Amino acid sequence: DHVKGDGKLTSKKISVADYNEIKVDGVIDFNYEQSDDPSTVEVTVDQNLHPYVNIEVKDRVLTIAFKGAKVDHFTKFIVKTNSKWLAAAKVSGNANFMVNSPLTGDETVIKANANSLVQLKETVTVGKLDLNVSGSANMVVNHLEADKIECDIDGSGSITIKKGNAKEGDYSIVSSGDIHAFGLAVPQLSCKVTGNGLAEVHATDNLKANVVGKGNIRYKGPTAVQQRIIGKGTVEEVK
Repeated sequence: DHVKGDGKLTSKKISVADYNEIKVDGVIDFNYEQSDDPSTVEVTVDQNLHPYVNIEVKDRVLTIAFKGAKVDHFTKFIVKTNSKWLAAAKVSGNANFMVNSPLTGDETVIKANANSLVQLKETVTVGKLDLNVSGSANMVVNHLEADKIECDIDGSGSITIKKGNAKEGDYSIVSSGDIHAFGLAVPQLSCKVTGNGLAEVHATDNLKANVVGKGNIRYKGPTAVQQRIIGKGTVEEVK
C-alpha cells in the first residue's frame, strides 16, 4: 500500500520510556533536549500519516519511523523529544538532527552519514565527544568543553566546531572532507589528513600533524609541532 501526505500538518504527542540513544533515518527534522522531565515524543506530520508513525523505545534506544504503508510523499516530519542522557546518536537519510539544549555527560558518540546534518547548538560539556561523518554528512557544533574530542571524516562532508576547549584531540580525514576547528583550543592535538581534505585546527601546546597525499592542515598556535608529510600536501601555521 502506498500513501501520500494530505498537506495539512498536525501535531500529536505521547509519553515514552526514557532513552539514552537515538536512531534517525529519512527526511525528518529531529529536535532533542536533555532534561529530567518525563520523556515525551511529539510528531508534526501530514494529518493523514499519523496512524503510520511508529515510535518505539527498546532497551533505551528511541527509533521513529513509518510502519504499515509505503509513504510516497509528506510535507514535513518534525520530531520534538527529550531524555535525561544522550550517549549515542545515529543519523542517516536526509535527517536534520538538532540538540537544542546544553548537553552534559560522560561520553556522546554521534555518527552521521547519507546526507544528514547534525547541529549541537548549545554548550556540550562532556568527558568525550566522538564525531564520525561519512557519505556527504555535515556536523556543526557551536560550543564544546571536553576532556577528549575525536573527529573522523571518512566522506565528502564537514565537521565544524566553532568554539570551546578540549584537553586532548584526535582528528582524522580519510576522504575529501573538511574539519573547521580553528575555534576549538586543544592543548594536545593529533591530526591526520589522508585525503585531499583540509583540517583547520588550534593546538595550544603540542601538535602532531600527518599528511599523506595532497591534503592540507592549517593551524593556529602557539604550539610545538611534530610534522610528517608524504607527498605534495602541506602543514602551515595561520595568522
